[PDB]
Amino acid sequence: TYKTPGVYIEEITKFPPSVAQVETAIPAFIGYTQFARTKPSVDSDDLILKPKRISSLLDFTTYYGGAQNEQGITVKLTDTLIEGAENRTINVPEPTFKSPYLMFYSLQMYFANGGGPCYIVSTGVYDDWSDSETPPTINFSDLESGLAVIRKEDEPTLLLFPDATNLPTDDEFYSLYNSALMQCNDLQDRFTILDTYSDQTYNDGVEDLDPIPALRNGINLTKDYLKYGAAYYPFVQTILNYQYSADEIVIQHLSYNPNAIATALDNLNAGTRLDDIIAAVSAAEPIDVNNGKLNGRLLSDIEPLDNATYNTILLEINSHKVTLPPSSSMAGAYARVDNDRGVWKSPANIGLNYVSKPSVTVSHEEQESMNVHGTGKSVNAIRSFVGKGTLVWGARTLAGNDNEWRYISVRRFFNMAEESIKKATEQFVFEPNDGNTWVRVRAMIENFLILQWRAGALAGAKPEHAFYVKVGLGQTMTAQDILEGNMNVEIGLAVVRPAEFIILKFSHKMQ
Amino acid sequence: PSSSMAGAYARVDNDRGVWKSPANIGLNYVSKPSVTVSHEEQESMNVHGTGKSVNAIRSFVGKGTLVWGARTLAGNDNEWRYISVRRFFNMAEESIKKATEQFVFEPNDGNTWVRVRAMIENFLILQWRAGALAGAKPEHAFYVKVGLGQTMTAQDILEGNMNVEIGLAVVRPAEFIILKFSHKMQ
Amino acid sequence: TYKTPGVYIEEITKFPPSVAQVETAIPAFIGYTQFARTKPSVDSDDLILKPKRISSLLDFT
Amino acid sequence: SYPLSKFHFSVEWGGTKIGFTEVSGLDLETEIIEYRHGASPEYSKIKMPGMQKFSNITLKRGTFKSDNEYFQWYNTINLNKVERRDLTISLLNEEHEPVVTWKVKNAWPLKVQSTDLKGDGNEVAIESMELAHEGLVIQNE
Amino acid sequence: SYPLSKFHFSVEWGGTKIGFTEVSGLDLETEIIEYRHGASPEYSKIKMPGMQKFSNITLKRGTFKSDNEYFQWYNTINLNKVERRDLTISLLNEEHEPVVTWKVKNAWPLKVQSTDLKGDGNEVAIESMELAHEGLVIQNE
Amino acid sequence: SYPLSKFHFSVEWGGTKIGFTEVSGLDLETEIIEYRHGASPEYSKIKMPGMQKFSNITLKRGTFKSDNEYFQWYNTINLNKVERRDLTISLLNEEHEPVVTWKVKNAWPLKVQSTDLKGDGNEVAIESMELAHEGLVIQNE
Amino acid sequence: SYPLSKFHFSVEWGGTKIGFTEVSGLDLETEIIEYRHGASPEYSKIKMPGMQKFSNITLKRGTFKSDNEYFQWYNTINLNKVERRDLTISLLNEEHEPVVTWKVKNAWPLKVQSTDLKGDGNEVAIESMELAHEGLVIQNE
Repeated sequence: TYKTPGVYIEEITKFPPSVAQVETAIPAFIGYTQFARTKPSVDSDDLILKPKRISSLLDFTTYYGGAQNEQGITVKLTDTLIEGAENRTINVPEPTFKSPYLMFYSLQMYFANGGGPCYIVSTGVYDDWSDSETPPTINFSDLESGLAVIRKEDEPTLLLFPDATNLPTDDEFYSLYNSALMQCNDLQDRFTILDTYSDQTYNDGVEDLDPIPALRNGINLTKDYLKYGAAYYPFVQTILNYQYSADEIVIQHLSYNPNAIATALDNLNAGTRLDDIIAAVSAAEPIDVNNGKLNGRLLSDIEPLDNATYNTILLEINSHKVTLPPSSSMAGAYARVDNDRGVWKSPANIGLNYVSKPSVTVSHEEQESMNVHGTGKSVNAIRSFVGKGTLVWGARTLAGNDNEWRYISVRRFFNMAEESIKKATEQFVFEPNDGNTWVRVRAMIENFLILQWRAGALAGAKPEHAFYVKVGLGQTMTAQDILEGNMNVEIGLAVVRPAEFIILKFSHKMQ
Repeated sequence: PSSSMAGAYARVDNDRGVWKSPANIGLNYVSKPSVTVSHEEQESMNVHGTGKSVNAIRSFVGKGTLVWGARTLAGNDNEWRYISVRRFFNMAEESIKKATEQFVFEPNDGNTWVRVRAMIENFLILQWRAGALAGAKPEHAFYVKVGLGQTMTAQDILEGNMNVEIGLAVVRPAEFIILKFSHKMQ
Repeated sequence: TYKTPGVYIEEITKFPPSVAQVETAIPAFIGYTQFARTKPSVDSDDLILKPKRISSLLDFT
Repeated sequence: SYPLSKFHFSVEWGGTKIGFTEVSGLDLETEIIEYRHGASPEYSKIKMPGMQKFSNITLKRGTFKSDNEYFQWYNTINLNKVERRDLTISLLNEEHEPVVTWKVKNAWPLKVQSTDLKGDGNEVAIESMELAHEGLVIQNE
Repeated sequence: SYPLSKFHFSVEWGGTKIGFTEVSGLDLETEIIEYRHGASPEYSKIKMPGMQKFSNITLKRGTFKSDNEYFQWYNTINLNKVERRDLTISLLNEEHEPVVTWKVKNAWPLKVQSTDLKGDGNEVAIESMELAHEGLVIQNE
Repeated sequence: SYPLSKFHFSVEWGGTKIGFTEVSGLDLETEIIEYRHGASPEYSKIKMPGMQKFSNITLKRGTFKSDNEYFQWYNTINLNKVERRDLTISLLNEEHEPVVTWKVKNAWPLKVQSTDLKGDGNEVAIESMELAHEGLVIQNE
Repeated sequence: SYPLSKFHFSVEWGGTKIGFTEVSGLDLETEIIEYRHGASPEYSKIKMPGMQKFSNITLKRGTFKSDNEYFQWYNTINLNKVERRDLTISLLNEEHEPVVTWKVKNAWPLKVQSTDLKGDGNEVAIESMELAHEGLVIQNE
C-alpha cells in the first residue's frame, strides 16, 4: 500500500525470475506447503486438497508460502598460535539433520529449466521439529490422498512427487509409484517420471541395498504399465541456498587460552539469587580448560561483541548448497524440447540449468547395464561432459526391450496425437450413425494428420505413406454396432525412431 | 576536518568519478594533523570488533597531509563497508528515479513496461561505457526486469502498482600491498 | 591478515615461480602428500581419494 | 506457424503523436580484417571482425495543422549541443501490444525535409526526418 | 483528423504574380563530427553536430505574353551586386489564408532556364528559376 | 591462429585520462662499425654493433573543457630541471587486460603543439605532445 | 563527454575587426642537451632541457573595401622601432564566451602578403600576415 504518487526505492537480494509459455507439458505436483489459502486474510487453510493452477513461482508463493527453516546448522570456532601470532579458524559443517520438505526448491528448479503453468495439490502443511536432531516426517497416507484427488482432473500430463524420497521406508516409496503407473494405464493420457530412493547404498534395516537393483525389484508391474514411465539416476547438486535464521545457530569456541568462565564472571559481577549464581559460576573456573569467550552464544547475540565473527560465519553458512532428485528438472527440460524441436524428438542431449554437477560420477562402462538389461527396466543417466556441462544422456522407457514402445518420444508423440484427435471428435457425439457422419469424421481426422506430416512429425514422401484412416459398414462396423449405436474408426501412423550409436574407424592412408 | 572532507569529496567526483575511493588525497590549507597517528595505532581504527571504523588523517614525507582510509561505520559489511560503493549506488538511484517520473500517470500495461525498461538500460549502458561498472560487455554488468508473471501479479495491476527489478556489478578497491625481498642466486 | 592500509615488507629465500598455458598435455600424478584438505580449517583429510585440478605449485601447496 | 505482417507498429520519440507512415534503416554492420602469411598452403586469406557501424534512421509522416514538432526538435541544436532522445520502435500484435522491439540510444536529427508543391498534385503532403544515433539492441522474446 | 493536401499555395517574391506550377527544395541539413579514443570499451564512434547547409529553391511557371520578370530580376546582377529579396511561401486553407509558412532570407537567382521548342510539341511552354538564399524558418501554429 | 588488431589500447602517463587518439615512435636502433684489412681475400667489410639510439614518442588527443595537462607538465621545466615520468603503453584484449606492453624510462616533453583554427573547419580540435626518454623494454608473454 | 570543435573563435589584435579565416603556429619548443661518460654500463646518452623557442603566427582574412590595417601596422616600422602589441586568441562556446585562451606577448609583423590576380579566378581575394613574438601562455580552466 502506497499513498503518495511517485517512485519508491527498495533494496533486496534474490535470483531473477523466469517464465515460459507451454502447451503440451503440464505437470502436477503433489506434496506439503507452509499454508494453503484462497485469500491473504483467512482464518484457515482452504486449499489443502484442492488442485489449483499456477502460472509462475510468484503465484505459488502467494497461496502456498516458501521453504521451512533448517534447524541443523551448528558452528565451531578455534583459536591457536602460530610462532606466537594469533590465528583462528571458523568451521561450519554440512548439517546431518535437514527439513524433509522439498516442494519449494523443486519448483524453483522447474521454472529455471523452462517450465510453464502447472497444477499444485497440497497434501497438508509443514509440521514442526521435536528437537534439533529430530525432524518432521512424511505421511504416506497424505500422498495417496493427493493422488486420488488429481485423478479427477483432465488437464495434467505428467505426475510428480517432490517429497517421496523422504518416506520412512522404501516399501512405501515403491508402492506410491506402482499406483501412479496404474493410474496412467487406466486413463491412457499420462506419463510418470521416477527417481531412485537414494543415490547411495541404503540400509533396509536388515541388509545394504544398491539403488539400481532396488528400483528394479521395487517396481513389479508388467509391460502395460512400464510403457508409461521412465527413470533417471543420479541426484544432482544445485546452486540454491538453505533457508535459516541466526537466532537458531549456536557457536562452540575453543582456545589455546580459555576464558569462557572468566568472561561470564566479569559480567555477572557487574540480590540474594545473584550471589548464588556468581558463587556457582566461580566454582567452575578450574574446570573449563578449553573454552573461549564466545562459547555457547547464538550468532544473533554476538554481532556487537565481534561483528567480524558474526559476518564470517554467515558467509560460511552460505557456502552450503541444496541437493535434489532430478525429476523436476526433467519436467522443465521436457517443456523446452517440445517448444524448440517438437514432441516427436528425444528428450536427451539437453543441458540442465542451475546444476553444478551430478552427485555420483557414472563412467562409460558403468552405463552399459543402465541402458540395456535382461529385465528391460532401463535407467537414463545424468552425466558431465567436458566443455558442455551436465547433460541428459539416454531416452528410453521402463519397457526398454519393447519393439514398439522402448523410446520416450514415440510414447509421448502417440499420447499427444490421441488426445488432440478425441477433442476434435467430441463435436459428433450425438449425431446420427450413418454415412453422412462417417464421411465428416474421416475427413476431419485426415486433415489433422496431413498437418502433422507437413510439419515433419510423420515418416513418408507423401501423406499416402504416412497414415491411413478407415471407417464404414463392412470395413470397421457390423449390423450389430449400428443397432447398439457404436461407431468404429481405425487409424495407422508411420513414426520415426532415433539412432543411438556412431562408430568411427581409422587407418593409415595408402595407395 | 569535516568541511575539508566535503571539499575533497567534490574534487574526487570531478577528476576520477564517484565510484573511486575518497582517499590518498592531499588537503589544501593544512599545515599538519593536530595529533600524530602511527602505523600500529591505526590498526584498531580500520578494523574493529564493532565495525565502527574511523578513517585517519596522516602526514607523509614529501607528500604532506593525506586522507588515509575510506570505510563506512559498517566496516564489516560485505556489501556496504566501502564509501565509494554506498555513494555510487545513491547516485545511480537518484538519477534513475528522476528519469522515471515522466511515466507516473501512464497506463499500466505492456507498452509502458517496454518504454521504462529501455530507458533504464540506456542509462546503465552509458555508466558501463564510462568504466563505472564491471564486466566485458553490458550483459555482464547489469540486468533490468519487468513484467506480469516476473515482477508483478494480477493484484498489482488492479491496485496500480508497477515493479521493476535492477541488478549491478560494482568494483571494489585493494587495500594491502606486500613486498618480499631476497638475495638473487642461481 | 593485515589491518592497516599500506605497504608491508618481508624477507624470504626461494626459487622464483613459473606457470604455463597447456591444452593437449594434461598429466595425472598419483602418490602421497602431507595432508589432503578442501579448506584450511578442517578436522581431517577430505581429499585422500578425490582427484583435484591444480593450476600451479601454489595451489598444490 | 505463420510469419508476422509489416503494417501495424508504433514509434515513441518524445513527441505528441506515435503514428508514422514509414520507418527505415534499422541495420547493424561490422568490418573485416584480412591476413595471409607467405608460407601458407592456401592461396586465400583468413578473416576476423573489425570495428562496428550503424545506419541512420528515416521517419515519414503526414503534415497536420498546428503540429510543428520536427522543426522544434531540430531547432534545439546550438553549436555542439542538441537534445538527445531515447527512441523506441515496436511491432504490434492484435491486442496492440509489443512483439518485436528495436531500442535506439542517443538519437538527434541530421536533417528535416519538407514537401514539394504542385498545381496538379492531388496527394497528401508528407514530411520526413533523418536521425543519427549511437547504438541498436533488438528484443524478441 | 485529416492531413493537409499539396495543391493550394502561393508565393510572394516581389513580382507581379503569385501563381506557380511547381515549388521544390525547402530543406535543412547539418554535418556530423565523429570521435573515438583508443581506450573505449565500445568499438564505434560518438557523434555531435557540425556546420549547417541549405538547398537551392526551384520555381516553375508558364510563359505569358508581356511578362519578362524572371529575366529582369536576373539582369540586376552587376559584378558582385544583385537585388536580394525576402521570399515567402505559403500553404493555404479553404478561406485562402495561410496555414504553413516557409520564410526565406536574402534570395537571388543563380539561373534562369527557358523552354525547348518542338514541331509536334502539343503542350504549355514552361520557364523555371533556381534561387540561392541564406536561411529558412518554418512556421506552423 | 589470428594476429592482433591495432585499435584497443591505453596509456599511463601520470595524467587524469588514459585515452588517446594516436601513439607512434616505439623504435630501437643500433649503429654499425665496419672493418677490412688489406690482405683479406674478400673485397668487402666485416660488421659489428656500435652505440645505441632511441626515437622520440608522439601522443595525440582531442581538446576538452577544463583539461590543461599537456601544458602543466611542460611548464614544470626550470633551467635544467623537469618532472620525469615512467610511461607505460599497453595493447589490450577483450577483457580489457594487457597483452603487449611497452615500458619507457625517464620521459619528459620536448614540445607541445596546439590546434589550427579555420572558418570552415568542420572537425575536432586535436592537440599533441612529443616526448624524450632514456630507454624502452618490450614485454609479450 | 565530447571534445571541442575548431571553427568558432576570435582574435584581438588592436585592429577594428576580430574575424579571421585562418589562424596557425601556436607552438612551444625546447632544445635537448645530451651526455655520456666513458665508464657508463649503458651505451646511450642521458638527456636534459636546453634553451627555448617559439614559432611565428600566421593570420589570414578576406580583403574589404576601405580597410588597410595590415599595411598600416606594418608601416609603423622605423629603423629598429615598431609598434608592439598584445595578441589574444580565443576559442568560443555557444554563448560566444572564451573557453581556451592563447596569450601572446610583444608581437609585431615580419611580413604582409597580398593576393594574386587571375582572369578566371572565381574566388575571394585573401590577404595574410606573419607575426614575430616573445612568448606564449595557454589558459584552460
